[PDB]
Amino acid sequence: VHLTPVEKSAVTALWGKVNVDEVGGEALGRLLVVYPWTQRFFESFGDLSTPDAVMGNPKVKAHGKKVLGAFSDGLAHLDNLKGTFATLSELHCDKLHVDPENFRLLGNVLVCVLAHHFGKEFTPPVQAAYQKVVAGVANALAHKYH
Amino acid sequence: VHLTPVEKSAVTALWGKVNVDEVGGEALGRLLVVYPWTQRFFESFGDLSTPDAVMGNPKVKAHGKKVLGAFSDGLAHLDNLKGTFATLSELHCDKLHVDPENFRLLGNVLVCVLAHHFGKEFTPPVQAAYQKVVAGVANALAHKYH
Amino acid sequence: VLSPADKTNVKAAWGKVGAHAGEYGAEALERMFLSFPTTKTYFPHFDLSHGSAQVKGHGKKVADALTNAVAHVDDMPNALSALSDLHAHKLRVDPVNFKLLSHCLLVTLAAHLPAEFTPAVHASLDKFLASVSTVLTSKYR
Amino acid sequence: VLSPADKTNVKAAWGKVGAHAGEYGAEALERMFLSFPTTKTYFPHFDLSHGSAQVKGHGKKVADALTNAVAHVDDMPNALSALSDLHAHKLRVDPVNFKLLSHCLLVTLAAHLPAEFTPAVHASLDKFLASVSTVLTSKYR
Ligand code: HEM
Ligand code: HEM
Ligand code: HEM
Ligand code: HEM
Repeated sequence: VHLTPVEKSAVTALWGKVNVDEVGGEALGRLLVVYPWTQRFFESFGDLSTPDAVMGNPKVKAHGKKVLGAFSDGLAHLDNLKGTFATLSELHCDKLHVDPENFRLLGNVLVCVLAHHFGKEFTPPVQAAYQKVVAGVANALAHKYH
Repeated sequence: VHLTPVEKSAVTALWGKVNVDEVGGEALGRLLVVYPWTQRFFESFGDLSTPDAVMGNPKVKAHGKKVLGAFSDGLAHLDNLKGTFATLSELHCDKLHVDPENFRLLGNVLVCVLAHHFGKEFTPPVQAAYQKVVAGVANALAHKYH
Repeated sequence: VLSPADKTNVKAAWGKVGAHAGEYGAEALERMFLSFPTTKTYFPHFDLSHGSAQVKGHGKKVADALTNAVAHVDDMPNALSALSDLHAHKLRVDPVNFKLLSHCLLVTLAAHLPAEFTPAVHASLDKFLASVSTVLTSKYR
Repeated sequence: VLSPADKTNVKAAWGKVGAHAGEYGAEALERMFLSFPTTKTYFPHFDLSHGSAQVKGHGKKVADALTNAVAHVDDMPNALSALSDLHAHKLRVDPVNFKLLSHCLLVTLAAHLPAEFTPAVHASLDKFLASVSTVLTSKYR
C-alpha cells in the first residue's frame, strides 16, 4: 500500500469531474441500503425503512456529502493519507466506535457509484488506482485503532 | 510489522521453546486438513486423502520444516520482514503461484499448534503478539505479487 | 435468502444483459485481474493481455454460468450442482476471491446500466452473486 | 455442510469442556479483544478489564448458545433462530468479525484439550465454528 503516479493521478485527475454532495448522499446512500447493518449508526436519522426512504433522507445526503468532502482533500494528500486522517481516525475509533470494516464497504460502495456515474471512462485501469486509493484511505482511516 | 519491547520479548521467549521441524510438519500438516483446498499445491506429493495419510506424509513432513525454518529466520529480521522475505515473495507468485490468503491461513494454524503445544503458557497478549507477528509474516510474503 | 422482491430484480437487469452477456463476463475478469492482481495465481497459463482470446471465452464461459443460476434462482443449488463439484475439486480456488470476482461484475454490471441499476436494484444484485457465490463454495470441505 | 463424523466430533470435544464452557467463553473473547482490537468497537459499554465480570457473564451467555447448537446440530436455524433475530436486527455486527472469535475459540480449546483436540478434530471444529456464524449471519439480508 503505496500507490504509483501513473495511477495515483487517475484518482486525483479524473476526480476532477466529481460533484461531491450528490456523490456522497448516494454512496453514503447505497451503503445503509446495500449493507443494512451499517444502519447501525443512524436512528438519529428518520426513516431508513426503505431504499426510497433511505436514499431521499437529507440527514443521510447531509452526512455523505460530509463524508466525501473529507475524502477530496485526502485525494490531495495521497503520499500522506495516514498522514492525512489520524486525527481523522482516533475519532471514529476512540469516539465514534466504527467497525472499520465499514471503511472498505464504502470504498467499494463507492467504486460502484463511480461505476454507475461515469459509465465507459470508468476504465479497468482508473478503476484500479481507484482501487488502492479507496483501500489505503480505508487503511489510513484505520491506523489508529487500539 | 510493529512489535514491542515486551512483545518481541514474549515473542522471542515462546520460540526458544518452539521445536521447529516439529510444530512445523504439524501446521502445514493441519491446513491441508482444516481447509483441504491448499492441497492444490501438492499432488507431486502422494496420499493427502487423509489427515493421517496426511499427518504421516513425509513429503509433507519435510516441506513443512522448510516453511518453519524459513519462518524462524525472519523472527530475527522482525524489524524489516518486507526485507528478508522479498525473493520468496518474489517467487510464491512468479513460479509457484500461491494465493496469498494461504500464508494468511497458516498463520492462524501456527497460533492453534502453539495454542495446543503450549497451554496456559500461551496467554492472550502472547497470542495477541504472535498474531501481530504471523500478521506481518504473511503481510510480508505477499508484498510483491503483480 | 433472496426474497422474490429480490428475484425479478435480478431476472430483470439480467434481461437487459441478455446477450452482451459474455462481454460483461470478460470486462469482468478483465478489471478482475488489474485491481485484485492475486487472482492472477489462478491463471498461470491463460494469456491475460488486453484482449486475450482465452479471457474472452472464459467470460462467455463465466456468463452463461450466471444465466443458468438466474433461470434457475429457486433451484439454485441443484442448478449449479456440477460446477459446485468442479472449483471444489478441480481448481480448489481460495474462497476469498469468489467475493472478489463477485464485486467487479456489479461494477461492469454497474457501468453498463445508467438507468437499470436502482440501489433498490444494486442491493438485489450484490445479493444474488453471494448465494451464487455460496453455492459454489458449498463442497470445499 | 456438517458431516456425521464432523458431528460426533464437535460433540465429544464440546463434551469434555463439560463445565469450563463459560470459562472458555470468557477466555475466548478475552483473546479476541487483545488480538484484533476492532471488535472491541462493538463493545463500548463493557468493563473489558482483564477478569471483568462484565465479560465473564457474556462469555458464559456467550458459551451457552453454542452448547445448545452443539445439541441441535441437526436443527440450528431454529435453535438459534431467536438468536438469529438479535444479531442481525439490533446488533448489526459486521459478519467479518464472526470469523475472528471463531478464530479465537478454536484457539482456546487448543490450550485446554491438550489431546481431545485432534487434527481431524480442529478440522471438524473449524466447520462447526463456521456453520455457527452463517446461521447468526442469515437474518442479514
Ligand atoms: C471515507 C470513509 C469515511 C470517511 C473519509 C469519513 C470521514 C468523516 C469526517 C470528516 C467526519 C466528520 C466528523 C467530525 O470531525 O466532526 C465523519 C463523521 C462521521 N462519520 Fe465517518 N467517514 C467515513 C466512513 C464512515 C462510515 C462507514 C460510517 C458508518 C458507516 C461513518 C459514520 C460517521 C459518523 C457517525 C460521524 C459523526 C457524525 C455526527 O455527530 O453526526 N463514517 N466521517
Ligand atoms: C508464510 C507461509 C509460507 C512460507 C514462509 C513458505 C516458505 C517457503 C520456502 C522458504 C520455500 C523454499 C522455496 C525454494 O526457494 O525452493 C517454499 C517452497 C514452497 N512453497 Fe512456500 N511457504 C509458505 C507457504 C506456502 C504455501 C501455502 C504453499 C501452498 C500452500 C507453498 C507451496 C510451496 C512450494 C511448492 C514450495 C517449493 C517445494 C517443493 O518444490 O518440493 N508455500 N515455501
Ligand atoms: C461468480 C463466481 C464464479 C462463477 C459463477 C464461476 C463460474 C465458472 C464456470 C462455468 C466455469 C467453467 C467450468 C467448465 O469448464 O465446465 C468456471 C471455470 C473456472 N473458474 Fe470459476 N466462476 C466464479 C468465480 C471464480 C473465481 C473467483 C475463480 C478464481 C479466482 C475462478 C476460477 C476458475 C478457473 C481457473 C476456471 C477454469 C479456467 C480454465 O479452465 O482454463 N472462478 N467458472
Ligand atoms: C458464535 C458467535 C456468537 C454467538 C453464539 C453469540 C451469542 C450471544 C448471546 C446468546 C447473546 C446475548 C443476548 C441474549 O440472548 O439475552 C449475545 C449478545 C451479544 N453479542 Fe453475540 N454471539 C456471537 C458472536 C458475536 C460477535 C462476533 C460479536 C461482535 C461484537 C457479538 C456481539 C454481541 C453483543 C454486543 C451482544 C449483546 C452484549 C450486550 O448486549 O450487552 N457476538 N451474543
